[PDB]
Amino acid sequence: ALLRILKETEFKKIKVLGSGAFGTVYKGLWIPEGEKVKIPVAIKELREATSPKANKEILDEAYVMASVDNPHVCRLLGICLTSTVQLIMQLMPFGCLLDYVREHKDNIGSQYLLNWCVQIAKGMNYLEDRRLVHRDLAARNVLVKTPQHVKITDFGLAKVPIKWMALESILHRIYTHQSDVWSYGVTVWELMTFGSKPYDGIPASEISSILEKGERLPQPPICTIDVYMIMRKCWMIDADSRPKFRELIIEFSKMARDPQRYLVIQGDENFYRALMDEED
Ligand SMILES: */C=C\C(=O)N1CC[C@@H](Oc2nc(Nc3ccc(N4CCC(N5CCN(C)CC5)CC4)cc3)c(C(N)=O)nc2CC)C1
Ligand SMILES: CN1CCC(c2ccc(-c3ccc4c(c3)C(=O)N([C@@H](C(=O)Nc3nccs3)c3cc(F)ccc3O)C4)cc2)CC1
Repeated sequence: ALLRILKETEFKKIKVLGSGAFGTVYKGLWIPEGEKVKIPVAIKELREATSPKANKEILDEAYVMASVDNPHVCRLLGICLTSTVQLIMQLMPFGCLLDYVREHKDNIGSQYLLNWCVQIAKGMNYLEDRRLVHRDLAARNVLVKTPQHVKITDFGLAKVPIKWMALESILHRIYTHQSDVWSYGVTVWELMTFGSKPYDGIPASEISSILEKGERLPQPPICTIDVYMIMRKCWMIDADSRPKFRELIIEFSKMARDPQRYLVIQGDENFYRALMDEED
């Protein structure tokens, strides 16, 4: 009952937020039949052709992605299956952290960057308890609800991010909770470099070759060595040598209580009912 099957006549698409090869994402509003409320939602219309055989496969995975309950993980709210499947989730008025961190390059402090690292690790730690592998962790897949509250989305999507995958994922298609730790390190690198592109100048056809010869992402200018060594431990060849999500929460939470020691940032020195693009 956590996944609600909506009728096509009870939600509206207003504006597209972006498109691609897996579907178009819209901004919209949801009014359940009877209830007298408006709910801002995001609607992702797929390109997958529906059918009694395919509809059963889509629905069964949509029930597990509606059963997550963590402050830093996004929950799937509803599905509409007609001649085209439409997925409905809550609208995150601030967008994704890649675009956010890139647009506020010159005004993000050490407290926000480290707190984002703790919040993302908590959401990935909960997914581990629920035995769900994300498989595509990146700064583009972290949504911002408020500047002090982020949530991870689009998990369990293997129903290609070569530069975010662990080495065992590139070579043998192995996706585990420890390969997610690798993707977490790259995501942290994105935040600490204010949205830079990883391995800039290297083709994706060479990423597997370049990692085994000993290459890693460089040390971000604002990070001390203590922050960088955590990120590098996420990129070890031996999967069981990478840190756990439990340990990452603890170590990054210790650094958040004295943020200026661990991040050198230029000019570094309740939230109830807040929006940004829910208007214009
Ligand atoms: C990270 C971006 C990205 O990859 N994509 C692909 C499609 C979209 O994916 C979404 N989007 C949303 N909702 C959403 C997207 C974008 C925004 N805006 C905010 C405002 C805009 N400006 C920033 C500041 N300037 C000054 C004025 C406004 C930047 C982008 C807002 C909401 C959602 C959702 N609500 O769940 N999900 C996805 C797919 C997971 C963008
Ligand atoms: C070719 N033949 C066709 C059918 C088979 C198939 C099986 C399952 C799916 C399926 C099911 C469910 C989802 C997804 C995909 C998915 O992409 N989903 C996201 C999500 O919707 N995001 C959003 N953005 C903005 C608005 S909705 C998502 C949202 C969320 F809130 C939490 C987690 C999550 O993964 C959910 C598709 C096709 C494959 C073989």
